[PDB]
Amino acid sequence: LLDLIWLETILPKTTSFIQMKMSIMVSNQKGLIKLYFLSFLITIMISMTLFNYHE
Amino acid sequence: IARTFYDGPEKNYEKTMAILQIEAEKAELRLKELEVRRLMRARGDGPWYQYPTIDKALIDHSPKTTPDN
Amino acid sequence: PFFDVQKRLGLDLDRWMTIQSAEQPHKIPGRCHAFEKEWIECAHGIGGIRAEK
Amino acid sequence: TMMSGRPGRVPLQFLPNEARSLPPPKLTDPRLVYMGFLGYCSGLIDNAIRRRPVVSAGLHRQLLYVTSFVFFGYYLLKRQDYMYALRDHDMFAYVKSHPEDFPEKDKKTYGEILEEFHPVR
Amino acid sequence: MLKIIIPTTMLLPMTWMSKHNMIWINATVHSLLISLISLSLLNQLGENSLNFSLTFFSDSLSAPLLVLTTWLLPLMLMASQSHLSKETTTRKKLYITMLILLQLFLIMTFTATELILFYILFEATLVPTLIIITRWGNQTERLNAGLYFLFYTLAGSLPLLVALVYIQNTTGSLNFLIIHYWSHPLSNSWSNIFMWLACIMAFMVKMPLYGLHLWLPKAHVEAPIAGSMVLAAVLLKLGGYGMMRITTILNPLTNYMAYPFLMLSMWGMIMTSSICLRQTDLKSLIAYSSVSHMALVIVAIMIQTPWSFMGATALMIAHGLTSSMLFCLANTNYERVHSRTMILARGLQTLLPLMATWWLVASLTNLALPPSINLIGELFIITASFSWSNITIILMGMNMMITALYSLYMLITTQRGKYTHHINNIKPSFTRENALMALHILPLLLLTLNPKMILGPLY
Amino acid sequence: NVLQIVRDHWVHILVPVGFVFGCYLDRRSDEKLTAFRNKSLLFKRELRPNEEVTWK
Amino acid sequence: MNPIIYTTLIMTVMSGTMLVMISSHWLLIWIGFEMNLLAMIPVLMKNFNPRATEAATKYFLTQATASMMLMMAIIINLLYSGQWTITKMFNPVAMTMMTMALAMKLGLSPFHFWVPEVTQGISLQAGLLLLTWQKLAPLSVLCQISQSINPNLMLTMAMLSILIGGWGGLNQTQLRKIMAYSSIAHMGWMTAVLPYNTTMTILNLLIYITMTLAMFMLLIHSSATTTLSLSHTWNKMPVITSLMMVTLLSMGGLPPLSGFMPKWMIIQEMTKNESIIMPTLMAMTALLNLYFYMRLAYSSSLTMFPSTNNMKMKWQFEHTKQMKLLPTMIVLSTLVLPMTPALSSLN
Amino acid sequence: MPLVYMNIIMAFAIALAGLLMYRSHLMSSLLCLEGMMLSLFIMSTLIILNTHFTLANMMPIILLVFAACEAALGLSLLVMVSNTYGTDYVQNLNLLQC
Amino acid sequence: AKTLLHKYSDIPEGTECHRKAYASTSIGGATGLIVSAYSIALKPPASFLEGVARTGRYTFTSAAIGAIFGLTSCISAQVREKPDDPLNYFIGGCAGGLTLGARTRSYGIGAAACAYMGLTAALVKMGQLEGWQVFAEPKV
Ligand SMILES: CCCCCCCCCCCCCCCCCC(=O)OC[C@H](COP(=O)([O-])OCC(O)COP(=O)([O-])OC[C@@H](COC(=O)CCCCCCCCCCCCCCCCC)OC(=O)CCCCCCCCCCCCCCCCC)OC(=O)CCCCCCCCCCCCCCCCC
Ligand SMILES: CCCCCCCCCCCCCCCCCC(=O)OC[C@H](COP(=O)([O-])OCC(O)COP(=O)([O-])OC[C@@H](COC(=O)CCCCCCCCCCCCCCCCC)OC(=O)CCCCCCCCCCCCCCCCC)OC(=O)CCCCCCCCCCCCCCCCC
Ligand SMILES: CCCCCCCCCCCCCCCCCC(=O)OC[C@H](COP(=O)([O-])OCC(O)COP(=O)([O-])OC[C@@H](COC(=O)CCCCCCCCCCCCCCCCC)OC(=O)CCCCCCCCCCCCCCCCC)OC(=O)CCCCCCCCCCCCCCCCC
Ligand SMILES: CCCCCCCCCCCCCCCCC[C@@H](O)O[C@H](CO[C@H](O)CCCCCCCCCCCCCCC)COP(=O)(O)OCC[N+](C)(C)C
Ligand SMILES: CCCCCCCCCCCCCCCCC[C@@H](O)O[C@H](CO[C@H](O)CCCCCCCCCCCCCCC)COP(=O)(O)OCC[N+](C)(C)C
Ligand SMILES: CCCCCCCC/C=C\CCCCCCCC(=O)O[C@H](COC(=O)CCCCCCC/C=C/CCCCCCCC)COP(=O)(O)OCCN
Repeated sequence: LLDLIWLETILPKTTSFIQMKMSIMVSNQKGLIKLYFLSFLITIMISMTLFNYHE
Repeated sequence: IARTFYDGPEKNYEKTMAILQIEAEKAELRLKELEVRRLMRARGDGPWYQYPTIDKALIDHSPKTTPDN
Repeated sequence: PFFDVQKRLGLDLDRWMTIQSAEQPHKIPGRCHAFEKEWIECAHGIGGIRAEK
Repeated sequence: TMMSGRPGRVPLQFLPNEARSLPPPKLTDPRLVYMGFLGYCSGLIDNAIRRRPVVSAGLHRQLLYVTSFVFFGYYLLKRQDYMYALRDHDMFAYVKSHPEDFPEKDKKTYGEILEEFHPVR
Repeated sequence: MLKIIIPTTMLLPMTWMSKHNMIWINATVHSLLISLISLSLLNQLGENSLNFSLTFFSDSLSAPLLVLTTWLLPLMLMASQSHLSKETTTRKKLYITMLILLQLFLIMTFTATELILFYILFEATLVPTLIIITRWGNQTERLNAGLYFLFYTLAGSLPLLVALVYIQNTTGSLNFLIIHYWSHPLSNSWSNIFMWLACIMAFMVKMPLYGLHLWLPKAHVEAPIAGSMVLAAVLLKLGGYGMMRITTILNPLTNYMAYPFLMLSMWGMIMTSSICLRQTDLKSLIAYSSVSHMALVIVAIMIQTPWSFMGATALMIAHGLTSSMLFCLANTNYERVHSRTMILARGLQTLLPLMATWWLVASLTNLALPPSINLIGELFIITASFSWSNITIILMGMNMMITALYSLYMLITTQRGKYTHHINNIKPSFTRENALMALHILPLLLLTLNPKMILGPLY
Repeated sequence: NVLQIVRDHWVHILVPVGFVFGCYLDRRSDEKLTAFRNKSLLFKRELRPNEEVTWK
Repeated sequence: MNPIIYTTLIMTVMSGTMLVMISSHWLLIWIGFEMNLLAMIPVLMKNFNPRATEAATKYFLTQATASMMLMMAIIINLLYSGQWTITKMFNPVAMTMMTMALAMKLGLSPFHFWVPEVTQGISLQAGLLLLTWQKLAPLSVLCQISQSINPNLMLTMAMLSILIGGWGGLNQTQLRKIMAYSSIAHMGWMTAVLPYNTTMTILNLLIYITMTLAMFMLLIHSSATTTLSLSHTWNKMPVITSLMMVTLLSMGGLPPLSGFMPKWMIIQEMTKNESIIMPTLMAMTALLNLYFYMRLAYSSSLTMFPSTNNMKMKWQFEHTKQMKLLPTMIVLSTLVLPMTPALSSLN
Repeated sequence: MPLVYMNIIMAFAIALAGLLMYRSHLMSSLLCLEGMMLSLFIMSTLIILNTHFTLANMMPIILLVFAACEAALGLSLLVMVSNTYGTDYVQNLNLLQC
Repeated sequence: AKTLLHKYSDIPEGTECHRKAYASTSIGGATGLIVSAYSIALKPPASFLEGVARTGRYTFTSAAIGAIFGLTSCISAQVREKPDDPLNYFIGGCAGGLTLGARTRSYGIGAAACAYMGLTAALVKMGQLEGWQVFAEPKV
């Protein structure tokens, strides 16, 4: 219960699961430049109204 | 065994004092260098952190076809 | 980063065009030539940090 | 940043004239010996990659590797020492010219300072 | 102390230039000579260290560890040359190179005089061990074992690097002597609490603490015999050495901080000693034994009394020797029967008598029989804990009972009863194996003859 | 007989030569820390009329 | 392609980079970037196929948009101060525009999307060029104007780059995409220390370039573009795989290897400031890069994968053209940590 | 700042957004790029004309030259894409997805 | 922008739980709206209504998380008479994590979010008290 299940679950298995989920989310892109440049526009708009306003 | 392989305690004692002096000097020098870096970056009056400005040798001091320059 | 080849060789590849107070053809002056020369002279040699204040 | 702009500095010198007033690194300097070791390792890896007897294939090219690494390392060490000497010179001059920012505090003995005692129990 | 460091770097090319059938002989002979040379570090002073140069120094805490490392290399060479018989000469030289590099990094680690160099070598030890485990292991779990071993260590040790550079930026130095002489109390702050955690957690992971101890059974079970020997004997003691060194700066913060770690160490002492009672795998049983003993060492280091530190040093040395011997004994049976299940080969005392008495003496030293150094260290820690709190004796007492229980259970299961009928390939013990067992066990008794050599600087 | 046995067992001198070199390097290292030789408040001693250094 | 034309194009790329580095005028730096892009586009398309055309098109579009933003930032700076010299960047809006333009030229997150696709679509030589030489000019410009750089934006993009490189690299089987994601993470490490000390940025740049050159040259020596094609190399070139494994460990950042030195210096420089949390997160995130480097090392050197029968014929032939400096790059990429203080010759 | 400067900067922003948003044909994106060049040229010329800087009168010429270089580069790439697929649709440029 | 964070921080820790909850839900709504924008940009929803549905879902989840966090932290601070203590922020963070787990309808997500959000909020409070800087200004 403690070694083979819960101590495994908390530190290493949770870490592996979270990193795998984030890797799947980040990497799996459609490959289309339309979506990429839409993201670029969103990023530019955010930078201008956030970091820039507070000089 | 002591004569063939080892030395007296004076040698280790005085080597320890020499080493301690070197390390203490290095520590105070590191702290002083950090303080000097902070001061020069804050003020800009030191040799360090001197960002370039425009050279005044580029200015043309000649009559400019208009008296008011 | 910045390799100052011009300063080393004394070449003037692009410095002629950087400021308004620098040898325009036919001695035609910029609109703010006097202000720019005053700023450059005051600014010169003290470094960027000191210069702003 | 900090050392990029300094008064009286030639752009691409790599070794200013004022650096010759410093003691040159000895030819038996341990850092030079490590550079020669790096050259020997490069020669051995060159032999192994090209499928040649690693220790004995090319002696002239291994010698060239070792001497090239030592040759570059000597000037690298000279420039390293020069820049560290400049750092110390500038720091000492700045300390001397700004006395109010680096004041010598009063010397206290451990018989006078009261340090709190934390028992271990 | 380059008179020890340079002969190992010379072991390297001597191995790489030896002819194909003389590598083991040359390595063993010259490693034994190097250990004989390193034995001269035991002439320690009583008030300060042996400050050799600006970068290396030695006191009576690191000298026994250095001697243990230099002595352990020839034992690993002897144990390795059986399962590498079919191996090509180049990869045999590569294996010996891995062992030599591990020794060199360990030797420089125990004597590095400032914290950053110690950290660099402390983590450099990870590469040869990982290569050994994941290249010369036998089963398919060696890859995952190596991954666990690497990442558990690095996750706890990177914050140590951040804390070390912060400490040097604040105080100006990290040389141990300057750190000790210029030490100042830590305030009760959240920043100080997290700096304490960053300084302590790497060594907790290395010990290992009961919680973060999972990497250890995987690493020690999947590793080849020399890898297991070096992991159990020396590599676990890096955390103890690091704590005994880094703790001077931490106080007085340790008093209210050490509570969760003390509780984890004691209850996990009980838990991991209970686990050994139901272990069907021999190597896992020895690994969990190591976990419980190192939990005892963690308690000793945390409570920070002179008797605690003496007991911790004695226990570290004794456990290194005992665990190495136990792993070698298990590996002999493994090479006999090609399985690690405890109940497969039974009644081995009938067929291997001298190996049976080696098993008996190893089990006796494991359960801390007097007047072995194992019990000297354990009893010093127990007395220190009783001074810390009189209720610790219950937990300490329970642990002693379970330790004797599983040690004698392992001995009875493997050695006594009747031999399994089907196995007929149990050959008589070789001279190499008996010599290896003797070279583990004789130093333990010779050390209990003169116990002040492994009692640390507080002696 | 000497030639082949030497070419076979020249590797057995690397570790002893390494130890000798390490001893020499230790001597060279500790002759650089003489800034307090015969200057300690605890061991400051009058030099005998024939020697020149209290320790090497 | 004709060798003369290829040499001319490579020298035009290099001359554009040098023009960016040696110019004191904003217009000349812009011209250097444009010349670099103009000569760089055909090199990606040297071996013609639909994938190379896709990579060239995506790279061209991204770099052209970045050039647009860079010229707009220059013009706004000129409007608010009649200065053409690359300096403190007197206007903050122009500074934000310039920072995003240069970050998108570099591939820093959230502008990182183009890099994996372009690296995968081109050959290994063009990938080497793209991931080593094409980072110098934007980083030089960023170094020159680091005084006016905004810490909040630059550090955000650097942390995003480290996180995204680490995460995206975990999912990759192709080697070129792995190298691209590692490039993104290293770019983040480089730009995190930029507002504090540009010498550390240059040091990380040099170490990363050495390691990247070694890794691409090893992947070209053993003609492998996928994980399983590299799993075959041990049966033909075991020494190459061993050197690759040591180089991978160095790339991961484990001491006493060369790779550890740049992160060690950056962390020290950041902690000379207050800056405690961010280096901790950076190290814990570089753990991901180490993980997928170790996955590659497991597949290529520490285990032996099944081979094919036709490898026996390859056993009889030597590597025809040997790339020079491969041995030197490996040595500099592994055994250079003891020479760490020599970084003082960089400021 | 005058109001014509607002109009020119808004033109630049509109062209940048138009480039960022992709519909179908690649040609339209190149049109947006060339519009961004046009706006940059007009802004530079107005600033250069307003404060009498004589020596920068040539930089709009160089700007147009390198604008034409970008236009030629984009047209060559569009030719090759259309030859591969028969249309200049950006939806086809998705091979590097996997 | 950061004006939302000032309107959150200008309110004293243990006073006006309604205003603090409003500021917290504004911050949550802004974060969820940004996440929705990026998700729509990178992963199209195949129809306008499905896109607005995804945007509303993400924004509502984030706003509820923020509102619960702010309300719980303020109430805990004032009833216990112990401001300047990270335990209130930990309680608020676990409440927000439970809210997220309920929104996703999963017990495991709920427990993980409790633990991690509570730890993050406690660390943020400790950084506010001590003065830790996420983005330190260059000072050397
Ligand atoms: C800190 C202190 C110092 C340490 C520094 C670091 C280590 C030393 C320097 C390292 C670099 C130097 C050499 C590199 C190139 C060598 C490559 C090689 O393969 O060597 C083959 C070669 C033998 O081959 P051969 O004789 O030609 O014929 C057999 C075939 O070639 C056989 O060919 P093959 O095709 O059959 O080979 C196949 C094999 C071949 O695979 C390999 O051999 C591995 C190659 C090593 C990788 C090196 C990468 C760069 C170095 C980084 C080191 C990292 C150190 C940090 C710790 C982390 C460890 C990774 O691959 C495999 O089988 C797969 C095994 C997978 C294992 C994975 C682990 C590999 C990486 C471990 C590296 C650790 C360092 C090793 C150093 C020595 C290794 C030879 O080895 C040698 O003979 C050279 C050894 C050194 C010579 C010195 C002798 C000089 C004179 C002696 C006297 C000294 C002074 C005298 C004066 C005194 C007065 C009297
Ligand atoms: C100097 C530096 C500054 C430079 C930058 C300056 C920029 C400003 C000037 C720009 C002037 C515009 C002039 C021309 C623009 C060119 C447009 C174009 O070429 O269209 C191509 C593009 C491609 O279309 P297509 O390929 O030909 O047709 C196929 C279908 O479109 C697609 O096929 P499908 O039907 O199968 O797909 C499903 C459906 C899916 O449809 C959807 O999913 C969209 C539904 C999203 C719901 C929006 C949220 C609703 C509630 C929010 C409430 C806000 C706060 C209230 C309180 C909280 C409430 C809880 O369609 C979509 O996927 C479209 C999604 C993309 C939406 C538009 C992207 C804009 C940015 C991303 C916004 C994301 C919204 C999330 C929330 C954002 C924050 C509020 O057209 C579109 O994307 C459709 C809409 C275009 C019309 C409007 C364009 C104007 C937007 C300009 C910037 C936005 C405002 C900036 C103002 C800044 C202040 C000054
Ligand atoms: C370092 C050394 C070693 C340490 C490591 C080992 C120990 C730590 C790790 C192990 C425990 C941690 C695991 C976390 C929870 C895992 C849940 C999970 O994985 O979700 C997926 C999993 C399955 O996924 P699913 O498909 O979504 O659910 C389908 C179900 O199978 C279908 O289920 P159903 O339909 O049949 O019924 C579901 C429903 C119905 O519930 C049930 O079915 C049965 C009732 C279960 C929970 C209700 C409590 C009743 C018993 C407690 C009585 C007092 C206990 C003693 C405390 C006083 C001490 C004197 O559940 C509920 O509604 C329960 C709501 C939660 C209320 C409980 C509040 C407890 C707070 C703690 C207070 C005390 C703290 C200690 C202080 C001591 C100071 C001296 O969910 C579950 O089945 C578990 C739900 C029940 C929660 C159990 C957690 C309570 C244990 C204490 C946790 C505190 C430890 C960590 C602190 C931080 C946590 C916030
Ligand atoms: C793994 C290590 C990678 C090393 C990369 C290649 C190693 C060889 C380097 C090639 C040597 C030739 C380069 C220059 C020689 C003459 C040109 C001379 O003018 O350079 C001057 C000075 O020389 C160079 O600047 C320094 C080159 C030294 C490179 C070695 C340092 C490596 C970092 C530490 C790792 C240890 C490496 C040990 C050896 C392998 C430039 O001065 P300056 O115009 O004012 O600089 C402008 C840019 N600044 C101010 C921002 C810096
Ligand atoms: C699997 C094994 C893992 C290893 C386990 C390591 C354990 C590390 C725990 C460290 C123990 C001490 C940390 C906190 C110090 C004080 C304890 C806490 O209760 O503080 C109280 C304060 O009350 C509240 O508890 C404050 C803290 C609230 C936030 C903490 C909740 C964290 C939840 C536990 C998560 C589990 C840890 C593992 C994470 C992965 C004390 O009141 P006060 O005297 O005024 O403050 C003293 C500190 N001062 C002086 C600097 C201010
Ligand atoms: C096998 C897995 C083990 C993983 C353990 C790793 C975590 C170790 C514990 C925390 C490590 C990070 C500590 C940060 C480095 C210490 C430096 C320091 O203490 O200096 C403090 C800085 O203190 C901090 O900033 C600490 C910030 C912590 C952020 C990192 C979050 C890590 C996770 C936190 C909770 C988990 C830690 C314990 C988990 C134990 C393992 C289970 C003072 O700096 P100033 O800003 O100048 O403040 C005083 C001047 N006004």
